[PDB]
Amino acid sequence: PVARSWVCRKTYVTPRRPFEKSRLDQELKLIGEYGLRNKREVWRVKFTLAKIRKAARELLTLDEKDPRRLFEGNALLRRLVRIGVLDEGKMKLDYILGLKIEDFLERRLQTQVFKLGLAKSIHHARVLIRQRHIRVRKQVVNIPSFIVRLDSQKHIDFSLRSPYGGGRPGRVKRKNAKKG
Amino acid sequence: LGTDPYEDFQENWNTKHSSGVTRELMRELN
Amino acid sequence: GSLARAGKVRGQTPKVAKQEKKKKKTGRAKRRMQYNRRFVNVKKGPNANS
Amino acid sequence: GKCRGLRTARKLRSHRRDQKWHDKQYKKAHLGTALKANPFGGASHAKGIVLEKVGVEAKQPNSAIRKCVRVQLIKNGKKITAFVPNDGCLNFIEENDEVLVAGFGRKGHAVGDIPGVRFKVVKVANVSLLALYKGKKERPR
RNA sequence: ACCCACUCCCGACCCGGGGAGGUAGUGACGAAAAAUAACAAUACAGGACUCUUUCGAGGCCCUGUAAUUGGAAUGAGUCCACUUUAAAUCCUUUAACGAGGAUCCAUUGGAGGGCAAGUCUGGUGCCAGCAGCCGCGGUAAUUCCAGCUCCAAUAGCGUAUAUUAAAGUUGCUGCAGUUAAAAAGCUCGUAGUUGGAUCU
Ligand SMILES: [Mg+2]
Repeated sequence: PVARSWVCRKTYVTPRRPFEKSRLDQELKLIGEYGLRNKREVWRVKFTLAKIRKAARELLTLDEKDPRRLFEGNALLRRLVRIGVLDEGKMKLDYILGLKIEDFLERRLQTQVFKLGLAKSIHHARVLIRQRHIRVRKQVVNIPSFIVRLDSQKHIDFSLRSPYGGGRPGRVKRKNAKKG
Repeated sequence: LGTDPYEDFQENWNTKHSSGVTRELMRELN
Repeated sequence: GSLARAGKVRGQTPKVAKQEKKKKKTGRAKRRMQYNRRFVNVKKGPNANS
Repeated sequence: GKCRGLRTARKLRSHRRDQKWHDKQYKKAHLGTALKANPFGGASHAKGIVLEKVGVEAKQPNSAIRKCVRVQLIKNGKKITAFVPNDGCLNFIEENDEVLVAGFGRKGHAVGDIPGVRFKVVKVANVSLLALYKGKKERPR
């Protein structure tokens, strides 16, 4: 007997066919376009979308005025609107099945800091975030997979203690300044 | 001016290299 | 049979050393190279000879 | 045809019970004779002592000599033949050595040219054959 | 190995005790996050894209041998201190030192088909060996042993074994029985299974 918790999950599922040529080209295109590290980072978002589509398909088989359909349908739709994947004027349970992986991949902090002009590429954004140069609402974040909530889009800035903001220069400029 | 997959397949469809000539001809076709 | 020819070709093969070469990228930069190689800048194969 | 009544559950269940025993996988798993005849006794690996070096001639159309070893199992005293996998890996084994032995890929069936051999060597004297073959470790002295 | 500081229990008990329990050690059982580089200027194999019919101009946008240049950024480490804690360790926070290219160097399996990726070059010659299956090897081996190159996942990847799916190959949903495996030689007959209209 211990005061410990053993609850955990796996966040991805592997594909059934390991060497499907059409799927290998489709997934590398996403990796290259959004600057991902490995195929496991595509199967994670794809798993999350697969679980969202499965809840919607189960709610869509209930009565249109089923009390559980109107409670957990509104919650799912509101959750999808909040992060910016679904539109404000499309809060219908049939528009969830029209969602794509690219919608979910566009809300990553890595994509957003690049699309806001902080970084010169999608690979510069990765290192900028991992090197503690970016903050969201006074909090320093160094997780590139941080999903940006809609009313956080305006509060992504350079960190207050970084050479790219008002901070001191890094070790290299300091060392070369004393070189002469 | 390289090798011809059509001729390769037609001449080696029943030999040891049949599985490879089929693959090359399919690559040329699609 | 006679257990006297074990290791024959492995011991017969001449020994050739590996050429030293520039190290390979790893992680997010290795998979960027493949994307650039296959999609943005491009009936044969990656290892086609002649 | 088959009975389709509402009070047929006993008939259906008893018929399925009886007819499952004609499935050879089911019978092999659930009868118990194939567990007593298994030298490993249900284990994936086992340790044993080398008695002799043997050479098994391959089945036609192949013509070669697969290099195996006769091994006596420590836990029950049974005797098996184990194939030494790679090129020249028989030169690493000596008589009276203790070896780790595993199945050979087909759940008690022979594999390939090698007739009547169900096992393969993994380790000799607590050193894996892969490390010896690739020159990572040497036999203890 | 350390402690009753937490959760609780016991006693005459606000005070004592507790290998219950807590904390560290070992720990690739298993699960989560996530480094191993980024940018600019050059000159091309160059590429598209605009104009010149054409030579060409390209400062508009792109990829790479770049053993070409260049400073900018950072941990991983070493290590004051605080913080943590019963006392510590770790994480978090912070001074100082800490990155150019054989390095602060990614691995495990493969390249005939199933199944993504070389009838490249050298050696062997039904031998050695590969090979889950089909098969390869008898002097020009797409398959062995190696070099180079290539591709799959990646801080992970092979192997053995039990098991689930695949298996509509145990079939209630949902299989078959003329010739591929298979209807009892035939009829009676109890239990079991099933049982025609018909009532506001
Ligand atoms: Mg192929």
